[PDB]
Formats: sequence, C-alpha cells, structure tokens
Amino acid sequence: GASGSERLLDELTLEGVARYMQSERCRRVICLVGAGISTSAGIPDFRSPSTPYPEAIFEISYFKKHPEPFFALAKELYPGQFKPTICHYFMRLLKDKGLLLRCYTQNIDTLERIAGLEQEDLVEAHGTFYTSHCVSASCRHEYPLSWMKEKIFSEVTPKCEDCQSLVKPDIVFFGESLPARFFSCMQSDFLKVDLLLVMGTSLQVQPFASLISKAPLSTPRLLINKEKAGQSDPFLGGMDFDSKKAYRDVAWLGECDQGCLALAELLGWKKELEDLVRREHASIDAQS
Ligand SMILES: Cc1cc(C)nc(SCC(=O)Nc2cccc(COc3cccc(NC(=O)c4cnn(C)c4)c3)c2)n1
Ligand SMILES: [Zn+2]
Repeated sequence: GASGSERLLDELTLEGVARYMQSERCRRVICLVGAGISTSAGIPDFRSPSTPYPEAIFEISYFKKHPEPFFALAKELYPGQFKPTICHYFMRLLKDKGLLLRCYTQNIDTLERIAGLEQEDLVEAHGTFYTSHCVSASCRHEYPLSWMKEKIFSEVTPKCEDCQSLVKPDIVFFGESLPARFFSCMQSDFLKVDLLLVMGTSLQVQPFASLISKAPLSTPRLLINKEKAGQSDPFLGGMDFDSKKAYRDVAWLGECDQGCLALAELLGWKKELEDLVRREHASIDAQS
C-alpha cells in the first residue's frame, strides 16, 4: 500500500535502501537511466542546454528525404571513446549479484552493453546506435555499429548492400513510435519489481518518465541524480521524498557515479566495483 500501510524501507535514506536491498524482501531491481549516467563518460546530454529548423535533424520524415545533415551531425558528435561509468558497472554488479531484473535506458550510446549488460537485460526505450537497419520494409538488412561507424567517418551516406536503400541507426527519431519491446517488457516487469533505481534522468520525457507510476505502491524508489526529479508538477504516482506522507521514495543528490559508489560501499561492494571498473577501463584503454 501507500503511506497508510507499513513501509518496506526502515528509513528513507541511502542507508535504508541498502539494508532493504540485502534483505530477503528485495530480489528484483529495475533501473531507469538517462543521459545523466553517461556525462561523466564524456557523452553530453544533448538536452542539457550547456551542450529549415533545428528540430529537422531528428525528424524521421526529413531524414528519409535528406539524411546528410543527420549523418554529418553524427560524425561531429561521435564519442572519441566508449568507456562506461561507475554507474554503468554498478548495474553490471547488480546483474552479477542476481538482483537485476531490467535496465530501461533513454540513452543511445551503447555504454550499457559495453559495461556487460546483455540484450535480455536491456530495454533501450529510445533505441540505440548499436544496430542499424535498411529502411526498406521488404529488406530491413541489419548492420553493426562497426559498419555504420565507417560510413559516418568516411562521410558516405550509408546505403544497403542488398537494395541500396538508406540505412538508419536504430534510434527513435521524432515521428517514430517507441519500440514494441518497451511496452511489452513494461507490462511484465513492473509486476515483479522490488526496487526502482532511477539514475541520471530528470523524468521529463514521455512515455519513459511515466514508468515510475507503473511500480506497485509498496515498491521503494531511489533517485540518484544531480537534482530532485519525478515529483508531480504543481501546475500540470509522482515521487514524494519530503512530505509527511513520504514512505518509499529516497533522493540522493549528486553525481551518479558518486551516489552509486556510496551505495556500493554500504553494500560491501566497493572493492568489487573498484576492481571491475579498473579492469574494464584498462581493457578499453588498451584496445589496439
Ligand atoms: C554518433 C554516435 C554514436 C554512438 C554509438 N553514440 C553516440 S552518443 C552521442 C550523441 O549524442 N549522438 C547523437 C547524434 C545525433 C542525435 C542525437 C540525439 O538526438 C536525437 C536523434 C534522433 C532521435 C532522437 N529522439 C529521441 O530521443 C526520442 C524519440 N522519441 N522520444 C520519446 C524520445 C533524438 C545524438 N553517438
Ligand atoms: Zn536493403
């Protein structure tokens, strides 16, 4: 139930969340993540202002007629390295610890995959650069990012080797529906969740943001983010961190990496997280 029933967290703190996680009551964790978890990897949040019309470059209709702008922008914005953050590897540890039900991400940078989350673990709600497809319905040939990368840097508009149609990265352009997988997984996963871990998202983009309202009423929800988010808009279920009726929502405010480190430390996972990150970062740095 809500604030009227006995709550699962013994206190509304990171410390309370850690005790809950290591209790028998917490078995399945859903992570909801956004651009905030990749900024420390040197991937800007293109929605953060600090990072025909400008909106045309993401519209599917305009893209299919005039793809050159998008791919030009793709070359400029292409990350120089793909080194996932502490936050990403924290989710890998959740997976290793047998706690990860699913990671729903708004990001298209593939860092979840690089950090060791598998396709089954992931719902890429806004799509991904990881794969691309020929746009012709009768073909739909799939191309890997290695192939798409070469096209982007060579400044060759990617065309299908089978039919010479345009090849589009599997990101959701404006005008496109979210993937069916998003809705199918949402329907099953939120029946099963013991803990929501919301990291690096302001929960302002729909329908992704509405996911927090899909949790059972008893399910604790931990926000790790630079700013509080998810609270109902006074003008326009929602997060309640601070009222007298607060019973399950906890906000840890700071960088996602530092919050995840703090949580790992409480869990006795800090050494494991340190070792995993330094090993994987070393491996990525040593790619030849
Ligand atoms: C080029 C590249 C390659 C790889 C592997 N990673 C990157 S990450 C860096 C970067 O910013 N890459 C990059 C390059 C171009 C555009 C965008 C982001 O802007 C877009 C583009 C297309 C669609 C959308 N749409 C949505 O997000 C959406 C749609 N519906 N809803 C509800 C939301 C946004 C990001 N970049
Ligand atoms: Zn084709």
